[PDB]
Amino acid sequence: DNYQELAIQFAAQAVDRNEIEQWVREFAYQGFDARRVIELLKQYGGADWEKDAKKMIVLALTRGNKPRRMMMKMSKEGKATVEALINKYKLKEGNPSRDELTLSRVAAALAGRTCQALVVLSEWLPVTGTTMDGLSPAYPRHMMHPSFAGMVDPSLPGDYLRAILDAHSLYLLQFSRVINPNLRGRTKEEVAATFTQPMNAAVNSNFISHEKRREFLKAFGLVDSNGKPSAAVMAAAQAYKTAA
Amino acid sequence: DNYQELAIQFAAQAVDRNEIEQWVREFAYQGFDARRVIELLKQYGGADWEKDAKKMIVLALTRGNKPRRMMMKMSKEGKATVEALINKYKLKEGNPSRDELTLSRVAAALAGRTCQALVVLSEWLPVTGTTMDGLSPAYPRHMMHPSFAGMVDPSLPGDYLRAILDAHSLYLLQFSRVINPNLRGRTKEEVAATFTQPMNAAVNSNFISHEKRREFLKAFGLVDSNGKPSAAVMAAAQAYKTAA
Amino acid sequence: DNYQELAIQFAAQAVDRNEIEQWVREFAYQGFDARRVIELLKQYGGADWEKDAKKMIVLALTRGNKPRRMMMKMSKEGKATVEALINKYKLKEGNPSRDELTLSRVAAALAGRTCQALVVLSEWLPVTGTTMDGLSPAYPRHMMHPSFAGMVDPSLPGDYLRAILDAHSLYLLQFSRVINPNLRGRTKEEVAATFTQPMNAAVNSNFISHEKRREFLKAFGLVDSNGKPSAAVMAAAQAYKTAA
Amino acid sequence: DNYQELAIQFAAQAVDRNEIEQWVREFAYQGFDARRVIELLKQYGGADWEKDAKKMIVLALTRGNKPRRMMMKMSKEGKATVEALINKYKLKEGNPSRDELTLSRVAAALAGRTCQALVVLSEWLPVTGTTMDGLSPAYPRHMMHPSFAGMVDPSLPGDYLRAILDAHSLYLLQFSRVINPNLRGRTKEEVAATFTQPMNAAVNSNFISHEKRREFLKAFGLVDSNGKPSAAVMAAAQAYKTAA
Amino acid sequence: YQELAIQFAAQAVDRNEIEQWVREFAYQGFDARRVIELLKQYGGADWEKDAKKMIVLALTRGNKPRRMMMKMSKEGKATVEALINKYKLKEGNPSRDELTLSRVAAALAGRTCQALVVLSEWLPVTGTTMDGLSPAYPRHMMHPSFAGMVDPSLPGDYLRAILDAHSLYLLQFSRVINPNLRGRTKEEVAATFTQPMNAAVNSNFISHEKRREFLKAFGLVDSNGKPSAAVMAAAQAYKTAA
RNA sequence: UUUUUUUUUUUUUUUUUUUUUUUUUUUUUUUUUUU
Repeated sequence: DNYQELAIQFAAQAVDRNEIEQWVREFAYQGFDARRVIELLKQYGGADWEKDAKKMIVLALTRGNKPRRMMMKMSKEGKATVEALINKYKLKEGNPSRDELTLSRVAAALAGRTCQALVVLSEWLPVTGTTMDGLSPAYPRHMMHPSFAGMVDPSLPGDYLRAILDAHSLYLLQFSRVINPNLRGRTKEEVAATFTQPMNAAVNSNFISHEKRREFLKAFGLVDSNGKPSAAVMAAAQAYKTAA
Repeated sequence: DNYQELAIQFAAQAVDRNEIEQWVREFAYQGFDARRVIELLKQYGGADWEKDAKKMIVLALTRGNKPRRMMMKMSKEGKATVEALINKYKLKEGNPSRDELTLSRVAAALAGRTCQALVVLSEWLPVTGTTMDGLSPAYPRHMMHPSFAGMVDPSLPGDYLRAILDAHSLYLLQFSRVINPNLRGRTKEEVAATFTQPMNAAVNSNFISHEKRREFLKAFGLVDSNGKPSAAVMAAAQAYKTAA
Repeated sequence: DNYQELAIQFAAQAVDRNEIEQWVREFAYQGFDARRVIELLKQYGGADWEKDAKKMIVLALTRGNKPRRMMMKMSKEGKATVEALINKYKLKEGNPSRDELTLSRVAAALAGRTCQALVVLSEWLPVTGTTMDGLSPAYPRHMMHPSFAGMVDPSLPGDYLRAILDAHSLYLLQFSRVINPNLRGRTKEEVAATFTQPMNAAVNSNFISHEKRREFLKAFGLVDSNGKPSAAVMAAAQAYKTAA
Repeated sequence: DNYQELAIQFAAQAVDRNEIEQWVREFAYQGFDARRVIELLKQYGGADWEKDAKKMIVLALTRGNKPRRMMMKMSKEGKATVEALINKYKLKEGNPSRDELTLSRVAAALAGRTCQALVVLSEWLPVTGTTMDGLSPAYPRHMMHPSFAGMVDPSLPGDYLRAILDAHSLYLLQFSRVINPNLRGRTKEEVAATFTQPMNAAVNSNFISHEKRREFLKAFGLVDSNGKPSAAVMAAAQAYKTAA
Repeated sequence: YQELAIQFAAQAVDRNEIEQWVREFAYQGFDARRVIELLKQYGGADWEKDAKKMIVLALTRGNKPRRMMMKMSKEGKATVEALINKYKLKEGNPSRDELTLSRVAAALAGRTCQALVVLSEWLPVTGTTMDGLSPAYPRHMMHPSFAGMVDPSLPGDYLRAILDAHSLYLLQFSRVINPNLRGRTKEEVAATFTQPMNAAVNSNFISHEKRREFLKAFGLVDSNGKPSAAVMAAAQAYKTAA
C-alpha cells in the first residue's frame, strides 16, 4: 500500500557494525592467491605437478597465456604435450575465476624458478635480452618478466627498494608495449598506470617471507648482503627515468 | 475519399491545454521510481526482502552495479549468495526498464539505511573517507554516495539547500572520476553536467515527505532544528568551488 | 547461338518516348504520401482514429519515433496505452515501407494539429522553447518540429518564402544536433544537407492546397494577409545565417 | 624421407612456356560476360526476355542495382512487376558470380538500347541532364551511364579513341561522387583509381565487333565513319581536363 | 604452499632439458617439409602436376581460393574447387597442419622463381613496372618466396646486395596487395616484410650448397658469389627510392 | 613471425529522414601475451 512507511521502517532498523563488516569480507574482491594455484596444481598433477609446472613456465614465458591458440602453430611433440596440460590441469586463457588455472598464474605463483628460467630463455621472450641491453647497460635477466615483482622484498631500505622497482619498471614498459598494441603510441605515464597496480600488489603480498625474498634477490646477484643493488640495476633505474 | 478534408477538420478541433498536459504526464520518462523498487522487492522476496536488501546495499556500495561481473572475483560463499540474488530478484546491470531491479536502484530506494551504511563502509567505497578528508575537513560520511540526493529536502532555505547540494557534489565529482576513466581529464563543469540531472531529479522527487526528509538530514547531523548545515558541510561547499 | 546478332537487333529497335515515360511513372520513388497515413489510420482506428492520433502526436513530439523503446521507461497507465497503439495501428520505428505507420509519419501527415500542439508542448520538446528563445528573439512555437515543412506554402513570394524556410532551418539545426549525436561536432552546412531534402519535399508536396496552407500560416500568425512574415520569423532567419 | 631432394627435383623440371600460359588463360579473371547475360536472359525469359529487358533498362538507370531495396518504396503496380522479375530472372544485387544476373549487367550487356533510352530518362538519372549542361555546353545524353564504355570502338584511330575516354570520364566523375558519399571529398586521381580501371576493360572487350561498334556511334551522332567527334563531343572533352 | 614453492625454486635448472622444451614448444609455423608431407598425403602421384597449377594460381590471382573461384572461367572454377576439396586448401595464415596457395608456392620456391620469368606481366607488380624502377629487374626475385632461395653463407656485402635488391620488389608488392601501406614510408613497409624474409634466408630447408647453385642457375650470382649488375642496380635503387 | 593478395563494367547515396540524455556512469587490485 504505502511504500513510504516500508522505506522509513527499514531505515529505522539499527545498523549492525559487525554484520555489515562480515558481509564486506564475504563480498570482497577475491585477489590472486598463489596458495590456491599450488593447491590446484597438486589437485590435478599430484606427483607430476613439479615436472609439468617446469614445462608450463617455459610455455608461458616464450609463447603466452592462450593455450589453444599456441597449440595450432607448434611441433607434433609440442602440440600433444600442450593439449595434455589443458585437459589435465583444466587450463584456460585470460582472467577467469579464482578456482581456474592459467599459464600466467602458474608462472606468477612459482616466481622463484620463473626468474631463473629467464637467464636461459633470454632471446625467446617478447622483449629479448639484446633489446634490453640496448636500452640499459647489461639489463638483469631475472627482472625480465612481470612475475619478478613477487620476488621483490618490501622490507628493503627506501632508495634501494625504489631503485629495484624503477629498474624492473623499465622491462614492464617495454613488455606492455609489445604484447598490447594500443600501448605503443601512449606515453610512459599511461603505460606505468597499467602495470604499477599488480606490480606493487606482488611486492606487498603475504606469499614468500621477507627473509627468503631478500635471499632470492641475493642469489640472483641483484643486491648484496646489506641490500645495495648492482651498478646495472642502478643504471637501469636512471635509464627508466630518462626514456619515455 | 478526400484526405484533404479529414486533415484540416482534425486540426480545426480545439486543443485542450489540460488533456494534452495529462497525456505528457502519462507518457513521461520513468527511469528509477522508488515505489516500484520496494513493490518488486516484496514481489520476489516476500519476508526475506529486508535481510536480502541489507546484503544488496553493502554489495552495491563496495563492489558496484554489475552483478555477474563481481560474481567472478569473489569468495565461494559470496559467489553463491550473489548468484542467488540475481536469480531471485531478477537483478540486472546498467539502466534497464522501470519494471527491472538493479543494485544501484535497490540502494537508492532504501537510501535511508544506505546513507547509514556509509559510516561503516567508509574505506570500502571507490572514494575512501580518508581521500575525502584530504579534500574537505572531515567530509560527511552520509553524503558519500549518489543515493544521498534522494534524502535532500528541497523545501530547505535557498543558501542552506545550495550548500548541501554543493557539498554532496564534491563527492559526485570525485566519484564519477574514479568509476568513469574518461571523466578524469575533463574539467569540473564537464563532470558536473553528468551528475546534476539525476541528483536534482532525486531532490525534487515525490518519494519521502519533505517533513521526514528534513528529519533524516537532522538524524545524520547534517542540518540543525531550523535547517542550517554543519561546519563540515559548509567547508565542503567552499571546497567544491575552489577545487577543479 | 550468336549473341552478337541478338544484342545489335535489340538496340536497333526504336525507343518509344511515351512507353519508357509510362514505365518511369510506374517505377517512380513512392516516398512519404500523407494520404496513405490517414487511409491507414482509418483502416486500424475507424472511429477512435481521431482521439488516438491526438495521443500519438503528443507521444512523437515529447518522446520520439521508437515506440517499444519509450514503452520501457514509462508509467503503468502510459505503457499500457502505448502498447495498445503499437498493436492496433501496427506502429513501427525508423523508415519502413510506404504501407507501414510510424509516430513521425502520423505527426507529419496530420501537420495541422501537430504545429498547434507545439504551443502547449513547448518545454517537453528535445529543444525547449526557452532554448530557442536564447538563440532567436521569441522563436515561433509552430516552427519547432520537422512536420512544419508540410505547412509551408511554396506559392509564397521569393524573399518571404526563403525567410520562413531559413527561420524553420534554425530549429532543424538545433533539433538534428540533439537527436543525432554525430551531428554535434559537424558544421552548419553538414547538418543542413541532412534535413534540406525532406524539408523541401514537404514544401513542394501535393498534399494540402496552396490556398489552405497559406491560411494555416496566417492562423498561426507567421505571415500577414499578403504574405510578409512576422518580426519573430525575420529575426530567426538572420539568426540562422549568423549561427553555426 | 629427405624432403630436401623432392623440392630440388621438382624445381629441376624445365618450365613449359606454353603449358603455364595455357593455365593462366584458364585461371584468368573473368567478370561480366555479355554473352552469358543474353544466354541467361533467354534461359529464364524465352520469348518475354526482350519486353522484360526493356523494363530492366529504366530500373537500373533511374533507381539503381539493388532490386529488393527499390521494391519497398514503389507503386502497387511497380512493386509487383519488379518482384516478378527478381523471381523469374533470379536477379541479385552488387557484383555476384558470372552465372548470376543483376540490373546493372542487363543494362550493360545490351548497352545499345541503354544509350538510346538515356535521352528519354535524362532528368531521372542520379546526375540530371541539366546538371551536366551547367558543367559542359550540352553534354551528349548517350554518354550519361557507365554502360556506354562498352560501346567505345577499340579499332577507332589513336587520338580519336583517346577523345571518347576524355569525354565519357566527365559523367563518371560526377556519377561516382553522387552514388558513393566517401568519394565526394577525395581528389580526381582517387576517383580515377576506382572508375578508369574497370572502364578500360569495358572499352577493350571481345563483345560487339570493330565494324558494328563504329556503326552504333554513327546512329547516335558522336563520331562519324572514321572517328571525328561531334560539336557537342568536342567542347565536352575540354570540360573534363578543366574540372577537378 | 610457500614452503612447496621455495622447495620447487631451489631445484637446479637443467640447461639442456629447458632448451629441449623451447625447441618442442617453438613457434615454427611453416616447416616446409610438412607442406610437401601434406601435398603427398592428399595428392600422392598427382601432387607434382597439381602443385604446378597452384604455383601459377598463387602468383597470378592470390592466396584466397574461394574468392578467386567466383570470377573465373567454367574450366578454371572447376579445377580450383577440386584443389580446395582435395588438398584441403585454406586462406590467410592458418595452423601448421593446414595448406594455403602461398605455402604451396613458398615451400616449392625452386620452380616458383622459374615460373616468374614466364608470368612476369601477370604478377600484381609487372616486369615492366619493376624495369622502370631498376634497370632490368631480376624476374626470379619478383615474389616473397625468393627469400627461401637466398644463401646466407654468402659474403657480407654480396648477401646484403641480394637482400636489398629483393626488398625493392617487397616494397612495391606490399603497397599493391595491402592498400593501407600505400601512404606509409619505406621504413614502415620494410618492418612488415623483413621478419618472414630473413626467416626464409636463415631456414634449415635447402642446403647452403644447393641454394647457391640455384642463385647461379638463375644468373643472379657468379661462381664466387658476386651478384650481377642488375641486382647491384636494384640495391642502390632500394636505398634511393621511398 | 614465407605474414599482408588488392584489383579489373566495380561502387547505386538522398527524397518527411535522423529521436539523444535524465538515482546516469560502477574503473583498477599478478591484468595485458602482440607480430
